[PDB]
Parts: sequence; C-alpha cells; structure tokens
Amino acid sequence: VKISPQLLLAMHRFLATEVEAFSPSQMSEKILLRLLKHPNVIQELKYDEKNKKAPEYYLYQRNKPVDYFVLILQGKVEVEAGKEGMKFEASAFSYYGVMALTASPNSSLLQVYIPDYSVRALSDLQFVKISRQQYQNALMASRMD
Amino acid sequence: ISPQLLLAMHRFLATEVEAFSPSQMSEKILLRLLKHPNVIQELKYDEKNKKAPEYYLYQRNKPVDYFVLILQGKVEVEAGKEGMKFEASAFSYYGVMALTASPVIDAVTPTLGSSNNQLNSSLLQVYIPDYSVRALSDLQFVKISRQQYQNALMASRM
Repeated sequence: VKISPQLLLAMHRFLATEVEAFSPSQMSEKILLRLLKHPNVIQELKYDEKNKKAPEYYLYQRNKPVDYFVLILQGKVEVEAGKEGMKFEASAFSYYGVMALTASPNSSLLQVYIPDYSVRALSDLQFVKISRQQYQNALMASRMD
Repeated sequence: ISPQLLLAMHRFLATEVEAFSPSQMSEKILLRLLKHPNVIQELKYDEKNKKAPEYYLYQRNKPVDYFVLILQGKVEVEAGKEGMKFEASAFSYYGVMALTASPVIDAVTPTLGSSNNQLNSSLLQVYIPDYSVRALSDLQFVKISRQQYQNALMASRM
C-alpha cells in the first residue's frame, strides 16, 4: 500500500496530538512514524455492492473479541452502536478500539476488548490497523530511545 | 432425569473430571449442584433448521463461561486450528477451563458471568474455546456456569 508523504504526516500528527495512546509521552514520534510505515499497518479494502454484508467488510463486530485499533483515512463506514444498533455514518480520522491497545494486564483467563458496536464498510476503505502487540512493542522501543 | 442416570454422571464427574473431584467439591454438594434448576437442560433438534445458533453449544473464538456434559444425543465437534471434525456422545464434556481458569493477575477488569460491573466495561476476562460444538440430534446435557461452579466451591468450603 503506497501512500503520499503528506497523508502519512497528517495521520501521524493527528494520532500524536488527539489520541493519548500515541502521545509523545507514551511513544516517541520517531517510533510512531516507523510503526505507521510498518507493512500492513496501513491497509485498503475494495468494496463490492453485491457482497456489502460480507464478513470481509466488517472491521468490528459487536460482542466479538478484538485486539486491534483502527483509524479510517479515506472512505465511509456504517457504525452500529448500542443494544438497539443505532446506525450512523463515520468517515476519515474516526478511530476505534483504542482500549484494545492500552488495556493493562495456559490455565489463566484472557483479558480481551469487546466492542459495543459494529463497523461495516460502505465504500472503498483506506485505514490504519495497529494490534495490541504492535503497539506494546512500539512502547518498549520508545521506552529506551 | 432418572435416578439411575443421575448417579452415573455424578460418579463420572467425581472420578473422571478433577474439577468435580472430592478434593475440590464434596460429593454431597456436587449432587445438589446437578439437581439445581436449569443445570440439566434439553434441546429439541430440527433437521430442517440445522446449523442454527440455538444448536451451537460452543462456537470457535466466541467467549463462553460454562461447562457441558452430554447425557444423551450426538454432537459434531470441530477442534483445533485445522478444525479436525469428530463425533461425540454421552459423557463427553467441554469447557472445564471455563470454570477453573484463574483470573488475570493484578487485573481489575470483570470476568464474564460474574457481572462485577460488567454492564459498562468493555475489557472482560474471558475463556475462549478453540473449538465448536453443534447439535446433531435431540440433546440432554448438563450445563454448569463458572458462577454456579464457584458457588459450589464456597458451599463445600464450610
């Protein structure tokens, strides 16, 4: 996935200033930029009007454990929030699932992040995808530089 | 719910499954737990509406908080990464770790089932089965939740 340097700067500046998880206090800007340039962190998704309700077009499903964070860069998504599944539209720079990253910790149970919402693609999507593991590694890397 | 069958399953759990061993749970309490309402359940099978959500006792990558012991009937089990399919019948049990798994250390998030402020928290300690269980016929089975199991332990602790 090839993106322009301008777009990379915009998403970098937004996360570093708006999302505390990526604040310079938690994560150095040098590491953050490397994390964004990491392969498959930035992804795209081709939309199919025929298969609109396909599983490949659901970034999040309510009551389905997930372990990654998303930042929409381009495109439209439908969001189903709450018990009644209140639908509304979200576009660029709407993010989801930060708690999957920043949540603090064989025969044990597992702490998971379960979204109280669903996110479905309405059109072609370009977005960021950062897993808890990628984020925790980014903290350790920035925790020593 | 014949007395003969109830004793058989009691002896099986108390001897085969350590979670219900006399060391963990007295045999007197175990019997009371089995006679507890809704611990023993049934399920009518519909050949027309097979693969229905009401016929899945367990679903892959779907958090669960209960234990099952088949008493009568057949189920299809899809186990592991490669989804090895096999058939299981009476006295096949599932989800023991759902009961005996210990919580995360120095963790404040609530466990699924206990409902300790779960209604508003998105972080939940869960047991996630690496398998699926689908009903192939009418089922009679035991169903013990983590909370019902923990309550049985406290009862036997006195």
